[PDB]
Amino acid sequence: DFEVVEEFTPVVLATPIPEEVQQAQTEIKLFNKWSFEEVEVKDASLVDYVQVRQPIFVAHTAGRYANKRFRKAQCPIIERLTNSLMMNGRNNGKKLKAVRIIKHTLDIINVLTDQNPIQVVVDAITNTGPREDTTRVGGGGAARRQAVDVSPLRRVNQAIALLTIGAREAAFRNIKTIAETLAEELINAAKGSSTSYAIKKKDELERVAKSNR
Amino acid sequence: QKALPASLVPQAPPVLTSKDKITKRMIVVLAMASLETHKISDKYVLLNCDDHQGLLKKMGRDISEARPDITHQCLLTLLDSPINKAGKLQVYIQTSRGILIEVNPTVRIPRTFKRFSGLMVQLLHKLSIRSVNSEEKLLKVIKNPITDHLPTKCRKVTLSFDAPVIRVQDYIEKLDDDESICVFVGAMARGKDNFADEYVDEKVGLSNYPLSASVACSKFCHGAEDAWNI
Amino acid sequence: CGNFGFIGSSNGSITIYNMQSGILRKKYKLHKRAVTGISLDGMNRKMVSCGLDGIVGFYDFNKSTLLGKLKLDAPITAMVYHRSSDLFALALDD
Amino acid sequence: TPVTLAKVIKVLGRTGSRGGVTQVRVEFLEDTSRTIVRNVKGPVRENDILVLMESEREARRLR
Amino acid sequence: AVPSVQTFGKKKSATAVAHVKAGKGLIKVNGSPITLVEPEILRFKVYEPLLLVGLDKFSNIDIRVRVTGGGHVSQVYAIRQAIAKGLVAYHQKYVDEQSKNELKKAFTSYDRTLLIADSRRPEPK
Amino acid sequence: SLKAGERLMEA
Amino acid sequence: LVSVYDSYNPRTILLSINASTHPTHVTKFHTQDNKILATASDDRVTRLWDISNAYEPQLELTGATDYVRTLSFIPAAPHLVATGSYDGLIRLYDTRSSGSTPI
Amino acid sequence: DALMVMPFSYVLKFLKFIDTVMQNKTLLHSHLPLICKNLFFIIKFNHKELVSQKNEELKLQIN
Amino acid sequence: IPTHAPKYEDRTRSEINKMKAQLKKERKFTMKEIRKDAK
RNA sequence: AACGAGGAAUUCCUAGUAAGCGCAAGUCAUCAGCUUGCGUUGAUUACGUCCCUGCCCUUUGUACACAC
Repeated sequence: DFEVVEEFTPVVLATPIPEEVQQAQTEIKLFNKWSFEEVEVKDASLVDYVQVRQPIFVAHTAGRYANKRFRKAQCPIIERLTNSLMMNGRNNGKKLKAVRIIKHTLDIINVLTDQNPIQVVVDAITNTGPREDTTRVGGGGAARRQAVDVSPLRRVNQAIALLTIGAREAAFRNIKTIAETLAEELINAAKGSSTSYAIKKKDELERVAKSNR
Repeated sequence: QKALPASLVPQAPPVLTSKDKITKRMIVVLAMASLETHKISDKYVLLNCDDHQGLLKKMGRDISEARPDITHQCLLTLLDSPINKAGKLQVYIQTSRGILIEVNPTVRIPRTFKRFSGLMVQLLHKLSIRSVNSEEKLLKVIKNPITDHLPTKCRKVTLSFDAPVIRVQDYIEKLDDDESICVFVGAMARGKDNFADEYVDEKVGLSNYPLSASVACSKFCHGAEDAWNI
Repeated sequence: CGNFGFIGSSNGSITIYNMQSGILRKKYKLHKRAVTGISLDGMNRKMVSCGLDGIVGFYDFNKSTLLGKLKLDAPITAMVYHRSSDLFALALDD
Repeated sequence: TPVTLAKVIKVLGRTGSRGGVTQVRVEFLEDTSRTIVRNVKGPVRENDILVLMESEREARRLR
Repeated sequence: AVPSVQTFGKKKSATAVAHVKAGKGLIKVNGSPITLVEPEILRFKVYEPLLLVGLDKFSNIDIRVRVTGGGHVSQVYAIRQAIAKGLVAYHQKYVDEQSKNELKKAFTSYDRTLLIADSRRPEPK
Repeated sequence: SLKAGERLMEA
Repeated sequence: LVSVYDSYNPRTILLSINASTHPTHVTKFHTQDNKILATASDDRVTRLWDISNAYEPQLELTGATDYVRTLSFIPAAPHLVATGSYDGLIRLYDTRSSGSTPI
Repeated sequence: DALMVMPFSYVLKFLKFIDTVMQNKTLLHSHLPLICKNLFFIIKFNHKELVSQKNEELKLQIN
Repeated sequence: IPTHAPKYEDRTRSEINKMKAQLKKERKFTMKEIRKDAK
């Protein structure tokens, strides 16, 4: 029986602190409600492009992620989703609004689909990444399409854009709100149920590639 | 054995437009239509093939080309086809210049050609028209691309004479459940059928015969109702 | 690295005291008789304890796990380490 | 649909391609010997893996 | 004499002064406990040192900070910076160098911005 | 016309 | 319809599910699963929805007679549902089968 | 660039071509350097795939 | 589906608008001409 | 009577940059129908290629090895 004892005396500050807070310091968790372990990017060719080996408390660690070519890759995933979400016509420059939004979305995620928000988010992004696109031929007079392959960082970017834009246009003219419908989008994509804007557009791209290879 | 819905009174399904992008519907487009407005001095006039020949020559195009009658009868027959009385389709005009005109299924076309031409010129300038209610705009104008303006899960087919004959009833009934249909119809009088190729997934034929555009529209529409139990 | 001073008590315990400020940092409870010797490998990597119960313990010290427990036959009383080659020697009871 | 995984090895150079698409040499990931040339559209560097549908057809210049 | 160490923190144009004394074990960002820095979406971006190093290292001492300048996000980043730098400075002045070096290593493992604010200079082309 | 490498390829 | 939304927050209509058009007299959660929600409506057909899928009845359930207005679950069995129809003749169903008829 | 972008089947064809040249020995001595450079560079680039392949005819011809 | 009909082709307020536009035009013009005179 | 985010064409943009948001000053030219500063909030996507569109260049090593 081997038992280290590094904590001789009870740790009690003279500043009142939340019990949940010391639980956090026992183990880092996102927003305190969700971990990062048992959290796999279930897809190779993505495993090292969606940085989920790094624990973060709030989705706002302001960093140097757009100077070299791929610091954008090294940035964590939830930060990417938050920023692409605040990318809008009158939401430019309200990151606190974006982060509140994503926090509430993940709360809905955990309540409805019991398993784990982050795991579901990763699953959605991987299952929505397109996998073969086309580009208009030069032609020289005859315009058509040529089938080409898509690199992982592009895949992730396309997936994030499709997810958030689908969520927006869904919440666009109804009474629902963007948190609600983005939860719809992520859950639906995690199922891969062909009935979300993301998977639909992905199917269109792949099918046209298949067609006019 | 199985009860009936709490109501069964007749109630019209809501009009379909470009804002709804979910429900399966029929998308008919009139393509390459010969439609533009010129000025003679003092007033603006839409081109027609039969009546504006000195200036048609001055501009340099073809009398055989610049004919919008074709558009008029095609548009009328689509708008008064039974499928619209069932409320399930809407139409898109691809102007020769490139404009998109989305035609809401609530309009009633003026049937005489001069009135129709007045509507087309007024639309080309003001970009919209309102109704008797004037509470929702009837004829809207929208941007490239049509793909950006189409229902998400659809098909891309153009009715070309050279394409093999396939029975519209057969192909529609084979089409999947949430699979909406767009059809790119060449309205242009006579020539080549190689314009929407980048948009389309296949060319399709309905006979070993050549067709008038409106008649082809009528046939394909007919197959659509026959599939959709109307 | 001249920082860490290891005591092996007479009741199976090991205490790791930081030396510059007399503070205590770490504790190890493996053995149960007196602990007849401690060595930390020349690399700060591992640390081996030998104890009168005829038991040696291999510890990872950068981490804080128990790499291994090797129970010999005789009670162990003396132990000397060699860092250049990473091997130690034990003078037994038998 | 049998997907395949390939490893981008070395990004070609001086090749007449189109802006944004690149010729690139890929080595099959579960078969560490076969190599094919394919066209890629996003950004990419060496030594990174990728998903293929058309496990057989080699690639061409795109004028 | 009272063991005493001061440090600084600077985000966009926000100053954060941080005294660190040996005392009763508390943490006060300008006269009100750190649990009530207001943004509430960032309070943990303030805590980050507390948690990442564990508490007793703070149980020993008293940290007082005051902050000015900038705005909300900048002031939160400035406090986290000043807390972390003050902790390492105190532990390298009056307590053992092993704590110093391993604390620095823990921080630079997590995110270096807790230590060296980037003076994010403009760039030519 | 064509580019090098490809030239040798067809030849 | 049924409104399903999280307690203490009247501001969020978390989901609105549209079952058959007749009024729904009975709605309940499961007690062995937490993502399965049961409802019935005057259509005399009781519908189990999975709150992950808002659109299609996860399992329609028939065999009732007239104006179904009660149901309950069996604690031990997470697959057994009893319905109190309004003509008497309590029905007992097992979901893992076809379910068209009660057990 | 050219020898790099050349794909593997064409590598094989190129080897058979060099065989034919050696039989047309006179051209060999007329252009010894260039052939040497081409051959050594191509094999030193496609080296791993070529060794991975299995062909006794290839064995004989490289001999 | 319900259908509708499209639209296509106060004198006091009309003349007010035309005369006010005329006046604004004239005021701009006399500014510019006096200014050129002065320079 | 009008209008529900503003067609067709063309123009600008790569990091504290796009786009938001309020206070302040009025500097011998220019600016009140405004002009310039100072802050706070802070992203998306290339960072590649000469295929197209133009533009440039050079088409003789001369510099001194070893190397083509």
